[PDB]
Formats: sequence, structure tokens, C-alpha cells
Amino acid sequence: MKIEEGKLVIWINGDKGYNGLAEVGKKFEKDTGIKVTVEHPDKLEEKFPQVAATGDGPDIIFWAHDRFGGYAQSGLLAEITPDKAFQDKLYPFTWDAVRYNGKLIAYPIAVEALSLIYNKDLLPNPPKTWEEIPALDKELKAKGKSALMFNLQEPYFTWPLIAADGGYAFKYENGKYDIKDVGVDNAGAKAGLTFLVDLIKNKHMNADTDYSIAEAAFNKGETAMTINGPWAWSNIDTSKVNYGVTVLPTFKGQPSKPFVGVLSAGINAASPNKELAKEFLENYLLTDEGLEAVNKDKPLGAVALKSYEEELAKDPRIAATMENAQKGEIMPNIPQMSAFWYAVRTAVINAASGRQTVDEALKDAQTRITKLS
Ligand SMILES: OC[C@H]1O[C@H](O[C@H]2[C@H](O)[C@@H](O)[C@H](O)O[C@@H]2CO)[C@H](O)[C@@H](O)[C@@H]1O
Ligand SMILES: [Cl-]
Ligand SMILES: [Cl-]
Repeated sequence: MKIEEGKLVIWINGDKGYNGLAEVGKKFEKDTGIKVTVEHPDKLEEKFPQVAATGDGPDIIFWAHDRFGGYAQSGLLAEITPDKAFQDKLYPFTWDAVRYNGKLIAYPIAVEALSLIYNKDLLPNPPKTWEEIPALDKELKAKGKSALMFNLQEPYFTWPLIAADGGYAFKYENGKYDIKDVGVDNAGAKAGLTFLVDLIKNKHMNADTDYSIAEAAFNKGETAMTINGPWAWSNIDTSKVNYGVTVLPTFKGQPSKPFVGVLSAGINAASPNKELAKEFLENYLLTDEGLEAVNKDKPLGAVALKSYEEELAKDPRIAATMENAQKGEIMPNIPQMSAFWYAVRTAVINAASGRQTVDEALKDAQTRITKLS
């Protein structure tokens, strides 16, 4: 689909509320005459650089903020310059996540953090620790159930455990990330992934489990727990599993530390519709009504808009989200995050499969990330 003056094309990931977003687009069109088309292509975060230059891309792109520094480095993102009245409507820490080399490069939408989701009927008192999960699984196995299933194919979901005892991406000191100081093969990182691989070795998890398999198992009442973000809650509502949302398990006494993402809306620097895009985002999406439409489709998490978040904060699933966020850390947005995620993806998949030892998988990932910085 070709970008065109007088229409808006929006890209957002397939696990988000694109139908709720399309409803906001319908209100925009009712007021302005401007058609808004929402798409959720596969690997949209990887396709965006090419199509921006060829003309086949979106006016507006949604992703977690960690991807946006690499986009800005390549010139792909229009600078965002809201008036103070609008800026004041969103939490300052969300604007911080979309600031890159002194410019705002997107609008923040909502704060995402993984939580432990658990079946209250199978497991009224979920474990506080990772160490408790093997024996819990053993008991559940004798009932033809399992303790825990989550996506092992995306490193996003395993990172809270790796980080718990000391793993980190890039060392952060005095407001700057030291791209030479990577923490993916330190003792903390090794201990977390070793624990995960030992679960697999002892048949308390399966190396092959992905997003679909874990969501299906939890929503069919086959596993007592999953790890996932707020977007998953609506499919769980539909299944009417009785579920809670709670703090992630500790490891070696330390909290799991999920990498926190700010879902953000960037404007294609080459869009012929930059003003319309700002008009849509500031006056239609980032309002109580616009976010509620999306949120009702797939829950956004802790939205960046203060007025609406004051309502959402009363939901215990949102408070659990923010507690896990506070124990974790905001992702960097620096361009090196792409290589970080690719290298750690390989390391988790190879360690979990037994293709490599934990120590060699993380050492190779550490080396790749460092040499590429
Ligand atoms: O697994 C590496 C990717 O992790 C995050 O992607 C998250 C994203 O924040 C969340 O909204 C989405 O729905 O789940 C994915 C994991 O599949 C980073 O935002 C990505 O840049 C990383 O590639
Ligand atoms: Cl610009
Ligand atoms: Cl417990």
C-alpha cells in the first residue's frame, strides 16, 4: 500500500488492539474526512526502514520505544514537538523513553511490563520464587497439569530471570549507556539462564514453547501459570479462566527485573501527512476516549496519559504491572538494542535447545554485542 497525502496508514503489532485503534481512526475520518487504515504486518519493526524510503510504509508506526533510536539514527522519524499543555498531559518518564539525542522522536502511549499470570482455581497461592517451581510442577504433573509455560522463543520473556541476579544490557552511569560495558555473560546472567535451562533439563518446561503454545495452554486451563503482558489479558477474559496478575518470582532472593517497554507512536519522517498524524495522535488517540477504545480491544497497560491512567491504576492487574515495572528497568532506546536483542535471542534458544551450554551461549552473545558496539 502506497503512502498518500490525505490518508493515514498506521502500523502496529499483531498482539495489540488494532481493531480498537481502527475505531479511533473511524472517528477521525468522521471529523476530518481522512481515511485511516490500520495494519499489523509481520516483522513490522524490521520492515520499516526500507518501506519508509520506497514509499510503501506507514505514516505512523507503533512499537516499544527500544527500537526507535536505531530508527532516528537512520533519519526515519519526524521530530515530535508538542506544546507544553499537551506535554504536561503525559507522565515525564514516558517522554524520557522517547527522547533521543535531545529530540522527542515519538509519542509515548503506554508502559508495558511482564507479570506472573496464574490460574486461581489450579493455584490459589502461587510461588514467590523460581526455586519453588520444580516441586510445584511435579505436583501438578500428577494431575495432568503443568506449573508454568511462557514464550521461550523471544528473549523479552526470559530477560526478567536473566536480569534478576545481575544480567544487564548496557551499563548505565551518569545518564549515559556505556556501549562497551555489556552484562549478558556475567555471573548474574549465567545463573538466571542456568536455572531456566535446568527447568527444561528436568522436564518442567519444554524448549519449544512459543507465544501461541503458552497462551493456548494457559487459556485452556492446562498450565497453572504464564508470563505475559497486559495485551494478553483480553484473550484470558474470553476463556473465563479465573486468573490473577502478580509479582514475578524472585531468584536467589532477588526480584525478577523485566525490561519495561513504552509502546510509542512514531511519525515517518517522509510522511506527506505529518500534521494530520500529529492531529490524530494528540487530539484523537491520546485522549481518555481514544485510549479506552484501544484498551477495550487489547489492554494497553499503564497508559502514558495521566487522566486515563488515574482510572486504570485502580485495577489490581495494573498495580501488579507497575510493581513489576518498578523492579525492572526501562529499556534503552539506543541503536545497539537491535544487536542486543538478536544476540540474546540466539543465546536463549541455543541454551534451551542444548545446542550450546549456557556458558558458551552467553559468552558468544556477549562477544557479538560488544564487538558490534
Ligand atoms: O524479544 C525481543 C523483543 O522484545 C520486545 O518486544 C516485545 C514488545 O515490547 C511487546 O510489546 C511485544 O508485544 O512483545 C515483544 C516480544 O515478542 C522489544 O520491544 C523488541 O524490540 C525486542 O525485539
Ligand atoms: Cl523532523
Ligand atoms: Cl510462595
